[PDB]
Amino acid sequence: VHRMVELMYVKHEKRWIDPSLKKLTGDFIRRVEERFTSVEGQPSLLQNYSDLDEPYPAVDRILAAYPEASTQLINA
Amino acid sequence: PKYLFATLDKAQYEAYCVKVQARQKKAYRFFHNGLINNKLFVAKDKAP
Repeated sequence: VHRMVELMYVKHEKRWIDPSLKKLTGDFIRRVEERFTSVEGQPSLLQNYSDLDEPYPAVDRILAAYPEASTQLINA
Repeated sequence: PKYLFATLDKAQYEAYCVKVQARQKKAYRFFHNGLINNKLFVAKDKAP
């Protein structure tokens, strides 16, 4: 999730190379969410992609609510 | 297991503890790669 942001959002200009690529990074995030939730009902911490506008600030917050997401590698 | 580890030093034990978790990540990668692609078993052809 971090490397996606690094390579599609230019820090010193505060812009995504294209809204679509923001959506991309956003979607995979959602995915990582689902991978690590195991009860129904809990909503997403990324309810609107508006959040990824200033990404690096808010991304860390979402990645935070899913501890293990920093512990284990991508499921094949 | 704890009782074996009580033979060492926090030195050794905590150095082994790092090797272990590196393995667990190769093992984790393998298992998921193998479940999907049907290769939890790799038959060896040539000897070493």
